[PDB]
This record gives sequence, C-alpha cells and structure tokens, in this order.
Amino acid sequence: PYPPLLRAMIIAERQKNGDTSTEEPMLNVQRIRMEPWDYPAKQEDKGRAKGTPV
Amino acid sequence: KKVRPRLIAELARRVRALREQLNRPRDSQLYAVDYETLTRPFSGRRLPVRAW
Amino acid sequence: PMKGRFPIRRTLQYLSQGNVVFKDSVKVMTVNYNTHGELGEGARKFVFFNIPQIQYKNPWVQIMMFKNMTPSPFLRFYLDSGEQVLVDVETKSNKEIMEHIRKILGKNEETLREEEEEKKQLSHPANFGPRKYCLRECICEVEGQVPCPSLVPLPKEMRGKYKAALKA
Amino acid sequence: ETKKPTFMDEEVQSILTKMTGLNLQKTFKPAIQELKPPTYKLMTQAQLEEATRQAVEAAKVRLKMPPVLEERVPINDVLAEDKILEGTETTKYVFTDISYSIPHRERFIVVREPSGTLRKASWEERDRMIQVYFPKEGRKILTPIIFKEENLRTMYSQDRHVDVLNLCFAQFEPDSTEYIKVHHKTYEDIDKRGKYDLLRSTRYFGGMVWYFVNNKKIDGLLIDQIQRDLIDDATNLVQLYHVLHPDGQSAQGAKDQAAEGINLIKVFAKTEAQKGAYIELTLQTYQEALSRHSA
Amino acid sequence: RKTRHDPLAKSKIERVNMPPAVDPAEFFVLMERYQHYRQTVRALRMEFVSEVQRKVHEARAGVLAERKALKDAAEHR
Amino acid sequence: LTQGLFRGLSRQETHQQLADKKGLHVVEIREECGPLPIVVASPRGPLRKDPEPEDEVPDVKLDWEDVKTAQGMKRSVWSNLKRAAT
Amino acid sequence: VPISPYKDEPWKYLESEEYQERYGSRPVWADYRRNHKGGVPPQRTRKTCIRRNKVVGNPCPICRDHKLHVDFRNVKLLEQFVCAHTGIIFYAPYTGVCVKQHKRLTQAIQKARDHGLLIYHIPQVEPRDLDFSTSHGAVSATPPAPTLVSGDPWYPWYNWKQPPERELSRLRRLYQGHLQEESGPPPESMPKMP
Amino acid sequence: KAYRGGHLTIRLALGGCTNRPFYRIVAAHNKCPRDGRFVEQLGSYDPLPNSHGEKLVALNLDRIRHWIGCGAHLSKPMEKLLGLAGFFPLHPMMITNAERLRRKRAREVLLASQKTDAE
Ligand code: FES
Ligand SMILES: [Zn+2]
Repeated sequence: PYPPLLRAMIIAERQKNGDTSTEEPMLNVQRIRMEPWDYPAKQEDKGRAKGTPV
Repeated sequence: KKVRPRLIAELARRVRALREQLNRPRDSQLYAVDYETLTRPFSGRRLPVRAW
Repeated sequence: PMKGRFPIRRTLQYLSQGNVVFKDSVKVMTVNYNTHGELGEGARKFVFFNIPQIQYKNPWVQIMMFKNMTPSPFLRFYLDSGEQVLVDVETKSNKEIMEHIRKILGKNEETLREEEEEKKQLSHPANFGPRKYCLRECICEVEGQVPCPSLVPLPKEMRGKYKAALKA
Repeated sequence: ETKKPTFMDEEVQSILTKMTGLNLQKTFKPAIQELKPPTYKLMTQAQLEEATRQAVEAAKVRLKMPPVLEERVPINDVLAEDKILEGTETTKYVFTDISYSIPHRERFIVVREPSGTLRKASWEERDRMIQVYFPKEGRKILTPIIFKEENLRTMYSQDRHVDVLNLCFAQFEPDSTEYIKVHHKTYEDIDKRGKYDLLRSTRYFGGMVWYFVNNKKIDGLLIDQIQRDLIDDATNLVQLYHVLHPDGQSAQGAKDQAAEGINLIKVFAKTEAQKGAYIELTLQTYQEALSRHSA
Repeated sequence: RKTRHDPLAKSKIERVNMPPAVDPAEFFVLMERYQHYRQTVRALRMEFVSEVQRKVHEARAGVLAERKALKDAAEHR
Repeated sequence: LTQGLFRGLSRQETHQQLADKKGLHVVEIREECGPLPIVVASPRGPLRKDPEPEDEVPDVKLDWEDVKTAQGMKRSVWSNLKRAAT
Repeated sequence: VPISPYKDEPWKYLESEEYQERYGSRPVWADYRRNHKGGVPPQRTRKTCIRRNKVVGNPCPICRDHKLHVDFRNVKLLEQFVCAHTGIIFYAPYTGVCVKQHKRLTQAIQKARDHGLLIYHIPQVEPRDLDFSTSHGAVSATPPAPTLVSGDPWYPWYNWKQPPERELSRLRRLYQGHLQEESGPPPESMPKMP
Repeated sequence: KAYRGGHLTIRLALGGCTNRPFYRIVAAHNKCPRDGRFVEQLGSYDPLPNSHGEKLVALNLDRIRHWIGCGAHLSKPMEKLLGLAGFFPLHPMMITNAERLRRKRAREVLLASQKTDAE
C-alpha cells in the first residue's frame, strides 16, 4: 500500500479530475531487489590507503 | 583580471602525485598485523573488537 | 527647480509609465529621425519623451539613434533570428508610434500578469525568516504559540537550569 | 420538476439589488484613516456625469451580496489507527500542507493523536491553521471577545450592526456555525428595533431579506418600506415571498384575483401576514397622502 | 573540530569502545523492519523521480507547450 | 518671512475663482471617499461645453526636494521627528 | 494621601464641574509643555512621573491629576489621545505623557475597541476563497482502507512477529559473550499505572 | 560555494532563543552549517505545545516531493515527522522504541502491584 496520507491525496486527484474507481493505489515493489548488507561490493571503485607510515 | 600564475603549486602537485606512484606502499606493509597487540604497525591503529 | 526642460521625464514615475515591453526576439532598436521638418515632428517627440520609457523597461535592448541620415524618419528593430522590422513613422504622432510597436513587437496584458504571478510564489507567507525576505522571523510572533523568552519569561519547569538542579 | 429559486439566481439577485438601493454618500462615506491631500480636476458638465457613472459601477461592485451557504457538516474521518504509538506521546501533532498553489478547501490537514489515530483536522482546526501560515488581514487566530452576547448588545445599542457583520465576515467563513449565529442575532435585533435602514445600500441587506422571507418575518420590513414611499420594493418582496412559498394562502389568492402592485400587499396582509391590521392601517395612510400630491 | 595534522590526545591512546550487547530477537526483528521500510521508501522515491521527468518533458516538448509556440509564431507572421 | 508670507497667502486663488476663470467645475477627489467626485465649486456664469485639452506631459518646473522625497532618497535625521502638538 | 473617589466609576469625573472648571472643553494635555534643551525635544518622554510614591517636578497630564483613571470604560478620556480624523493614538511627545501611561493608554484603547466601547474604522474585506465547495476528499470522507476495516496495521511489519529459533542461534553464535536477555513479544497495549 | 563531494538533504534548522526551540524544515547541502545557507525552506516544526495543546508542523508536500526526486536525502527526525503525518511509513525505530517503552512500563507495574499486594 501507499502510506495513509499519500493514498488520501491520490484518491482526491481522481475524484477532482472526475475519474471514479474503487481500486487501491499500490506501489510496485517488484522492481526493488533488496540485496543483503553483506553482499560483495566493487573493489575496482574503492580507494587505497595513502603512503603515510606511522 | 589576469591571474598571476602559480607555478609552484603545479610543480609540487606533479611531484606529490609522482611520489605516490613510486613510493606507494604495498599490501604487505599496509595490511600487516601484529597478532599480540592486534594493531597495524604501518598506521598504529587498533582493529575493532569484533574482528580480534 | 529641476534643470532642463520637461524635468518630469527624469522621474521614476514617468519612466515606469511605459507599456512597451519588447519580446525576447527584439535585440537592437535603431531610431532614424530628422531634426527639422513638419513630417518628422512626431519622431522628435518620440525621442524626447518615449525613448527613456522604452529603455527603462528594456535595459538589455540596444537603442541607437542617428540624425539626418535619410530624408524620412523610420524605426528598425533587429530580432535574434536575423529578421529586420522596418517601421516608417513619418506623418505620425509619438502616441501612434508607441501604440504601433506595442502591437507588432510588444507584449499584451495577459502575458505580463503571468510573469508577475510567478514572483508571488517566491515569497511564501508560511516561511519564517528575516523581514527582508519573509514576513515573520520566528513562530513566537503567532498568538497561541509559546512567546519569546525576552518578552515573556518561561516557567521554571521549562528551563534547563532548574531541570538540572531539580534532577541533581 | 419545480425548483425553488436560490439566493444567487438572476431573478432574485435583481430584486434584492433594487431593494438594497444605491446611495453614494453612504456607500463612499469618508473613512477614518491616514489621509493625503486631495487632487482637483477641472471637469465639465459631461465629465462630471461620466465620473459619477464610474462611481455607480464601483458601488455595485462594492455592494455585491455575499453568497448565503448552509452550516457545514463536521469532519469525522479517520485515515489510520496505529495502536503501537499509543502512550509514546502526550500532545498531538497537526500537519498542514503549505503548498501555495492549492485552494484552502482542498488542503490536507491531519492530526496524529496520542493514541496513534491519524484523522482529518476539524473545521475549527483547519481555519486556525490556515491563518497561521496564510494570514488574512482582519482575521485573528483566537476568536475575538466582541462576538460574545454581552459585547454584541453593546454594539447593537450604538446602531453598529454593519460593523458586526464586517468583523464576522473577516473572522469566520460563510458556512461556519459562528457566521450564521452572529448574522441572525443582528437580523433579529433589527426586526425588534426596526433598524432596517442601517443595512440599506450595503451588501448585507439581501441576506437579511432572505432570512425573514424564509422564516416569514417580513411584516416589519414591509411596514418600513411603506413608511418610506417604497411601494416598488414592498411589492417585489411579497412577489418574492410567493415564489419561495407557492403553496401559500397569499400566493393562491393572488392568482385567483390576479392582484398587482399595491393589491398584492392587501391580499398578503389578510391571508398570511401576522400583523394584518397594522399593515392595512400603514398602507391606508400612504395611499391617502399620495392622492393629495397627485391633485 | 580537529584536522588531519593535529596530534591525537594522550588520554585516548588506550581507549577501546566495546560494542553494545545484542538481543537476538529484537535485533532480528529490527533488521527486517529496516529491510521493508527501505523497500517501501525506494518505490516512493522512484515515483517522485518519475514526476520530475514528466514535468520537465511536459514543458519543453509537451503538447500544450508546442501548441503555444506555434500560436506565438503564427501571430508574429 | 513675515512680509513674504502675507504676500503669498493673500495672492492665493480659491476654487470659486478658478471655476469662474475657466468656466468649469472644480471636483475634489479623495482616497477615503474613493472615486466619488465632490463638487467644491461651480461657475456662476455659462459653463463651458468644451473640456480642457489634455496634455501628454506638462512643462511645469518641479522641485528636486519633493521629487527626491517621493523616490525615497531624502535621508535626514531631522525630518519627521516626534514633536509636541502645534 | 490622594484617594480618588472615582476609582470604580472614573467616567463621572469628566462629566463633573471640577473637570470643566480646570480643563473645560479642551483636552487635559492642552496646557502642558516639556522642559528641554533646544527646539527639538527628545524622541521619548520620561518613563514615569512617579518614583516610589514621589511625583517629579512637572508631572504629565495623567500623573498631575490623580482623579484621571486610565480605564477602558472611560471612553471620554481615551478619545483625547486618538486622532478624530485618522484614528491613530498619538505618540508620547505629542501629548507629553510618560511611557508608563502611554503604554497603559494604548492597552486601554485596544481593550475598548475589543469590547465595542470605542468606535474604530472596520474595513469591508473580500472573501478568502473564490470557491466554496466542500466535496474534496481533504474536507470530506476518504474510502477506508482494507487494513483499517479489519483492525490490522497499515503494514504487516508494524506488528511483532516471533523469529525462528534457528536464526536466533546464528545471532547468539555471532555475538558470543556480548548478549542480552531475549525479549518476548511485547504486550498488545501500553500498560498504565493504576 | 563548492564542496568536494556532498549532496542535498532535507533536515531541520534549529532556531529560536534559549529554552524556546523552533525548527524550520529546509533543503540544504550536507556540508553546509545547520542554520546556514539553504536552497529552500519546506516547512516548520514547533515542538512546544500551544494553548490548544498541539504541535504545529508545516509541510510543503509539493516541494518535498520535488527535492526527493532530485536526489535529496532525509534526516532521521525528518523521516519520523513524515511517518507521523502519513507521508512515509513509520520509522522502524519508532516502532521498536514503542515496544521497549511497553516492556519497561509492564516491568514497573509488577513491582507496584507486588508492593500493594505483598505489602
Ligand atoms: S525570536 Fe522566536 S523565540 Fe526569540
Ligand atoms: Zn506620567
């Protein structure tokens, strides 16, 4: 679902424009592929420590 | 409106970049670890307590 | 008094009375007028009264004037596309020239209101800040909300001095 | 089928506009405010007629009767109930959409209560929040104390009824519960004390006639019109009354007798008017005086 | 705040910040709420991003924008 | 200042004279009374049927002190100072 | 000690013969002048004419007469400090009143206008809205969501869901020696202190 | 001014005098000062309750959706104000801190009951 207020504002545009429907506004969460936090990132775009020995 | 050239800022910039490419530390120096004090001798920084 | 003849021209009220706002096309305006002759009288009055009003409304438009180069006066505008608009202003009054160039190259009253309405959305009444930009600086100026401590001292229970002492 | 005219109909607006009248001396009365030196213009006989003609056009734009609306319905709509947030807060939040290009009656104003309920702000809360972020000159966040019964009577005692209506129009909305009660009290006092003239040549006269005709209290107003040689306005008021109440004794009687002009007042006076006897006596006197002038 | 060239304090040389204790249940439950919350907010972000493209493309190459440039150019001729 | 004040205050033209001189109505326009035209004086003689020729720009000598004040340029720490009732 | 008898009814002093014999038809401040250097006076008057029950040399119009009470009911005295042509309260240097009484007059004058005792110009403003329809969802009814009718949360994860035993075992193993007591499902509703 | 890296964020800019906090929602650069230069002001939040007992939160939803579609981030306090309004989902920590408070208050009711019961 959309969060409550946004859903209320999506149903008011419809009725303001004159469109009459009983369908629910819903977000397509199929595109978003949630990867784990421990997924290998790119080491070829990562930096390196500078040569400042201590 | 004619900026007075700053040549020493360009000479040094090239030299510093060059040295970073000829004196660069290796993986053996950067990623060495003392297993008794659990610090990186290169930088003297303790590792996190969850990795020990 | 104010030096010069017709000193009312050198006033902000008179310079803002022009209703000729050129479009984005108009880049250069050239005025060719004759100092003497009855036919050229209107152009002389157009350069004496109306030209200041046009340059004040169109400060990025170049306005150049040439004297006694041709037998008759005329106006010529140079658009940004490369088009030249000739306007023979002989045997015409200054009011006719000002009304003629406002119809072929000037904006109407509908296009001007839109521009002014776009500037009313830049100053939101809800926003808080300095008087220069916003109406109110803080929300302590709104009746009902907790007033500023400078005018009305807050209760001892709402101040961090006693809270710390009260806690310890 | 057969719809009863509303307050904004052309046929009704033209009647209430004529009853209101136009008085420039009273419409453009010298306001008490910061002053500037006046400007003088040398005008001819014809330039003065055109200048006075433009004042009649501006006074009819200043006398535009405000629309009469009905009491708005309370807003009781819950968007969400979140029981997990119960007890996590002591006070409630009021969120307002301060987007500029939005009408104030299409603006979303919600309230997250301490019980986790996300409801819509009520009318009293909406109007207050719109005056905090979109302040309007003349309106105050906190309801003034002049609209109390005791303070209003004080104003009524000074014949300042037009001031009470202007303050209410600048503080409350036409469809409020306080704008309809403050107006009716003013109208009711006018009928009691016969101060109809005060609202004449204003934008609040049409609304005063619409409340009496619908509540059948035009006896006082009709008498005042008769006492001011205003039969034209007196006859149009009965005609209006008939239209709104077709199935009435007077309306049926008129059609039967095809009464016109002064006749309508007589038919209405007997059949429906509460003060039937008084109207006839007042109407009688007027008719007698008119005959003398004709002679 | 300090810079890179400022020496470190001598009171922090021997400082070790121990991580907080973990509640297996709450931590697992809290890791899923973030998982879903961020998936619900990423979809909304895309929606808001999709409205900014339209408006931008509905002003320079829109049907109501190309219908007025011809009206303004036709009146000029 | 005394001999000059009485000279200028006695050589001032009233609204009635202005009407008689020009045979036209002198109308007073006030912001408080809005656009309503108030007739302050009317000519006793024949009212002229032709209006005064309107002038696009008037060749009247102006005062820089007044123009400088209307354009918000007259800075003075002594003007419009709070004083007693006079 | 001055004990004015018109303390409760201050409006009776202006309609008496002692006021007419002292002030007459003019205002109380008509015959008051400030003492200062130069022709240009200071932009502010003295804070107060009474300091610790002691009056100064030249008291102001309100402080020189103890029978003049600045109340919101004494409309006849408050009209002397408001212009009858512009409806503006005069500044202190005009009348000569002190900051304390001029600050008390303004408060009394704004309270007489809020009670309908003092007449002031009330303009005829325009409507706030161009439309008056109340059919929009913002001020109307919104179709209740399924979750709201079923007494369920907007999102499922809002409610606590007990995790499986195998996963907690990973965490315990992951954080050995740095653990806290496992927490059971929270109570459905917030408790209250009896 | 140009910052190396950085991005835009919709945060809160603290304002008001001592013991009288007033926040004003703004879209500003990450590296800019809290109450420094801002691109736009998108609302205001008054923490202190008013006479009616309510906290005022102004939200310019129209402009908040524009800057979120241009690459602007959100701060935790600003992400919790939109969950209370219903524009965003309830922040996970708003739900977890509410559960911790329940257990806390349920743990204190036992002691109170025992005292009145045992004693
Ligand atoms: S200015 Fe708002 S609190 Fe001081
Ligand atoms: Zn004093």
